[PDB]
Amino acid sequence: EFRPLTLPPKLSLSDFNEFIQDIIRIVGSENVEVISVDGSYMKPTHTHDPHHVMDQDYFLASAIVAPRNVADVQSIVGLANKFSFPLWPISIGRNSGYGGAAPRVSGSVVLDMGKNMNRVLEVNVEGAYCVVEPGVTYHDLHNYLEANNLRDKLWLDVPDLGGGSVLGNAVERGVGYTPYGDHWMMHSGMEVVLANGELLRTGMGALPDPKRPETMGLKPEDQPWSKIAHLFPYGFGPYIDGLFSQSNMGIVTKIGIWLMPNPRGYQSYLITLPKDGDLKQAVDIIRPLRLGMALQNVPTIRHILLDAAVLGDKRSYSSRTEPLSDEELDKIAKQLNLGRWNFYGALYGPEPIRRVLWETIKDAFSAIPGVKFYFPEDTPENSVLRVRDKTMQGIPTYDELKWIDWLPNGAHLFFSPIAKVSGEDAMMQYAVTKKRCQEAGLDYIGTFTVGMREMHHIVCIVFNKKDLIQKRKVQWLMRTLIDDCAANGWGEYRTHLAFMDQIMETYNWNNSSFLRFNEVLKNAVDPNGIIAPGKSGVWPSQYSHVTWKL
Amino acid sequence: EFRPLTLPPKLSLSDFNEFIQDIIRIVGSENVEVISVDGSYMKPTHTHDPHHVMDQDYFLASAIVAPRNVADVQSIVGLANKFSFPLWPISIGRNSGYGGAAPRVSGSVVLDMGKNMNRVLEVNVEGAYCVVEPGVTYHDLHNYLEANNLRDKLWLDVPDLGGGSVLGNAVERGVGYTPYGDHWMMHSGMEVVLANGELLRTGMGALPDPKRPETMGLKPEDQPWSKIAHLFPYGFGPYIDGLFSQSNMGIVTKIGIWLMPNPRGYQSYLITLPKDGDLKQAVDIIRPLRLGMALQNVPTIRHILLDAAVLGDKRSYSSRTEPLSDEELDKIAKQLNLGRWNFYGALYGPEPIRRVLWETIKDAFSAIPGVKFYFPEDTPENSVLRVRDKTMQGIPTYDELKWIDWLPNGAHLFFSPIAKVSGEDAMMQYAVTKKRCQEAGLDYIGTFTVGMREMHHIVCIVFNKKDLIQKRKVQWLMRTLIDDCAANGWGEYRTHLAFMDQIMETYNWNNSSFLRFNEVLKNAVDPNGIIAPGKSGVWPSQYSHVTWKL
Ligand SMILES: *Cc1cc2c(cc1C)nc1c(=O)[nH]c(=O)nc-1n2C[C@H](O)[C@H](O)[C@H](O)COP(=O)(O)OP(=O)(O)OC[C@H]1O[C@@H](n2cnc3c(N)ncnc32)[C@H](O)[C@@H]1O
Ligand SMILES: *Cc1cc2c(cc1C)nc1c(=O)[nH]c(=O)nc-1n2C[C@H](O)[C@H](O)[C@H](O)COP(=O)(O)OP(=O)(O)OC[C@H]1O[C@@H](n2cnc3c(N)ncnc32)[C@H](O)[C@@H]1O
Repeated sequence: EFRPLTLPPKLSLSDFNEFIQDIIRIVGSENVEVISVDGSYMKPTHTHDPHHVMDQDYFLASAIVAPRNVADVQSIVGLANKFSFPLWPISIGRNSGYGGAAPRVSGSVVLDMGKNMNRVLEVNVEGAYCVVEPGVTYHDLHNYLEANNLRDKLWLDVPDLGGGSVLGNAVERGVGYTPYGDHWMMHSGMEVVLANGELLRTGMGALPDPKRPETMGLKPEDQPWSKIAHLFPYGFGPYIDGLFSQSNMGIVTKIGIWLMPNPRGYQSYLITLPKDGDLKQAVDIIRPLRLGMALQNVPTIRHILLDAAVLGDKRSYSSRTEPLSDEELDKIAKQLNLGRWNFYGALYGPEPIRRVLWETIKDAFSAIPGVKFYFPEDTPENSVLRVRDKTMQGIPTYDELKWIDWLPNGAHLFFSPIAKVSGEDAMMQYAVTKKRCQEAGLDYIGTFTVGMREMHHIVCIVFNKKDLIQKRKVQWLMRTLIDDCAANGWGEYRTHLAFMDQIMETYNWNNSSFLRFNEVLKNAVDPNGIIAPGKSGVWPSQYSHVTWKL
Repeated sequence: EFRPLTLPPKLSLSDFNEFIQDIIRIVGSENVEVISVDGSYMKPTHTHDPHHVMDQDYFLASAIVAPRNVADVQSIVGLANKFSFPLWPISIGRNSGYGGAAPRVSGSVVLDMGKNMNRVLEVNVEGAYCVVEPGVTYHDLHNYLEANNLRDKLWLDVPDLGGGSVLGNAVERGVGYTPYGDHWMMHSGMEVVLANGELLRTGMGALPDPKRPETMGLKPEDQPWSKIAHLFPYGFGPYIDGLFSQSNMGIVTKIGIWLMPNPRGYQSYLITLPKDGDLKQAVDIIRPLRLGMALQNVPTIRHILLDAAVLGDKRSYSSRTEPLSDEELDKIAKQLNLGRWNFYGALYGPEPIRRVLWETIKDAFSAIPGVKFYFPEDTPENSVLRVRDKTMQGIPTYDELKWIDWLPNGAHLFFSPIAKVSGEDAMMQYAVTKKRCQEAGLDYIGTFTVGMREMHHIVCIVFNKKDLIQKRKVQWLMRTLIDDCAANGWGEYRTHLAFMDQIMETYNWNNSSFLRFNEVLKNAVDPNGIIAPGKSGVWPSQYSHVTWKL
């Protein structure tokens, strides 16, 4: 196809068609589309940001390309170094709240790694891990398990939805909610195509499997892995693995993730917390439970509006256009038998042990006035505890999608600072956020999710994507909240295309020593900057900062 | 001082003198010794390899230098860049059986980081962490916790001995024996002097502590960290920390290590395994128990000669020159009250739960006939268990040095493959190791240390460092094992100065794509090639491969 709306920097129309006619010859026309529509979560777009805060077409691909397999990725990489052509690798492109499939640089080719690169490559019961291609969704992998009666043996650990890419999520360093919720920390042995085109495997993945007749003549891509490949991440040497999470250093083609054995008993729970103010003592209490492992998973602390928004949109509680007052929030709490904060978690293992831990956790929380404890059976059909009772055991679900529709054209954008596991710090941070949402006309919505020693605080910004005045207010909200949080010792863990540069500029200790170091490595491996220029605000040297930053 | 024993490559004598005059001028003449002696473990040699498998003076320093503070590191680096003078950064130098403090490239300035950079910088109780400089040992920190009453609230994690660097050990990805035994994974927020001289902190170390009056005009090195610095490793962006473990990518000046809160309950134990081949069902029993937090820490499976060696030299069990037969080990077993294999563990937490786990564990090893269960109290006062009763509760000893004296002028060399947590694989690794050991005329000595999904097989080669015939036999044994294990799908996790090249040549999947990518990164951040040339087989372009490899 001949004429995209946007060409990549320094590229000509003739060169673009050669590239595209070229690419078609490899992957066949059915896997190539030139752009000359927001889509849904169940069928994501691949051209731009579906939950746009900037114009609908601010981050826009010149085309999408689905490689059939690894060779194609190498084949594509080579043409991009030929023509000097931004690539933007995705697995599924469900990164809503963070850009979705959109490419940081417009005119980039969107590499839809998920469409054909699809296979649950392994599920090893004794080693209690799996191996996975870009397109294996949580749900997918969930299904794979049931078709082979393995659900009786190995559990998944899932994010708040079913559709993300197991490995896509994992290199974004995302988070689920069983003991295996640190997703990045559960990988071992990844395969990568480099900016140069050469195929790499990490850690023990570098120790090749010994030779035998059955595997002779196999192109690298298709070779099996040695025994320890997905068991021990470290390998030998400089441990480069992290170089591929939240960076633009390779295109990940496969990853191994550790899976949890059926623990032999499971029980989830909802402790409700009556006052807004109860955040402080609640978090304080959490600290030792977490740190001494009364708290087994990533439990979460939910603001009333999140749960509520899962239950019905805003027009369903008040035809107010402005934020909900501190009093209506009490009404809605009491309406749904919920607290002003709500604590969700679970218990793993045999009856005898669950009991002791749950009693400890029951005891500790009883210090908070008005606390109430609920198992899943104690709640209405539609409850969040019921939904989460499946999440904390690795069942994929989609009920939590609705909180997006809090507003007539709901789109979410995540502002994601980290917080000490201390009440004082949590209150200070929340206060900063709440003040600011308020100035912007927005309901404050958020979870804190509980790290061992930190807390991911996900301010869930929902806005109406057809409202210009609001979008702008969202853009003023985010930018403001970044600076505020930095002026108080708080960086964010993960962001959106439009915020990557500012956020990085927040991590500027010693005159931006971290970024500089990062640029050096980036130019070294990517001589012609063709891989995802601009991710995490890391720019190859041919991308002028003045021209390309926000 | 004027005329050294070995000069670094390509450097004139004149140059060495203007160089070391400059370093004497910066650090004072008492922080510079020029070489023109083996010592022991407690006054560790800084010049060479105390457990030499090669000639004593093979791996040798030209000078040792002891920087007083961070800025001397910056000046020594600027100068080494100026002169093209390789540096060997050490922390304490107790890396015995991996080279000790010897430089890989003879002629280097050994950089004694630990002599003066020494402070326990912080101990944070609610965050449950510490920051540490290179010169803090395991003992050092332990005395810091005792003289501040902190043993009550926080526990350490120690290897077999107490002299090792907390930070040194950690960047080696070394292993200890509580739930916090994966030393490197417990790190967060590290300081590094880059090869070009610039100071860098990683993770949320890159988030600057917000300006306040008391910290104004402080040299960057002396500055506080922001609050999440040492609670969440990831920060934002590509996750670069692992580029500074088992790499030559920089000199580490500060590291945060997580500390485990007092659990509220403790108890070690020993399970004795009568037959040599009982290793097989043991590992098989440990598998599901490790993966399921009945086994919370890192327990060890010890060979009978490992404990025998702690209680008396070889000359005291046999007057034989050849290795011990099967029967004479059964003899030394029934003697000491031990098995052929011995499993050392510990339960952590409040009694109710300890109780239950321990019944599961006892009950699981009972499928092995002749099994026997001991608490520390049930054993001889000089027992290994009473030594490990301390190691698995954060208390250092020095008792385990005794096994190095299994032969006359004792020296150890570690062969450290990784195995599956399966008895089949473990037997197979054992039988492959046992075969070659006999050929070399050496007794087999070892432990498997039980990672979650992996086992570190530490083959404890002891040899007479004053026996030319046998040291050669050991070199042969080493080089053959590496190869044998590789042909069997096993790689080593860490090794000695003389075997770095071979082991890395072992990880040659897809024509050494791992090394090549590593080399690219090295030449990028270290143009002149001065930080630790040759570490892990990663050579800068100025070091010919033909000239330097082994
Ligand atoms: C809308 C929303 C989002 C959400 C959530 C709840 C709602 C209602 N709850 C989340 C939570 O539980 N935990 C979490 O980590 N994220 C949560 N989100 C956000 C989002 O839905 C999920 O994280 C989702 O998993 C992310 O989408 P996906 O997994 O599909 O990832 P992607 O869209 O394909 O791409 C993310 C980035 O990853 C990098 N990437 C992906 N593939 C490659 C390859 N192989 N090579 C190099 N880089 C790759 C890209 O940078 C990409 O943009
Ligand atoms: C003989 C012995 C050794 C031993 C052991 C039992 C016996 C009887 N059991 C161990 C175990 O339980 N677990 C373990 O990790 N090690 C065990 N050892 C081996 C060794 O003695 C110890 O691990 C020891 O703690 C290591 O020595 P040390 O801590 O003093 O480290 P180092 O000599 O200073 O240097 C180690 C390597 O790391 C790099 N390094 C060190 N500092 C820096 C800085 N600051 N910057 C960059 N790199 C650094 C160097 O490359 C050096 O080679």
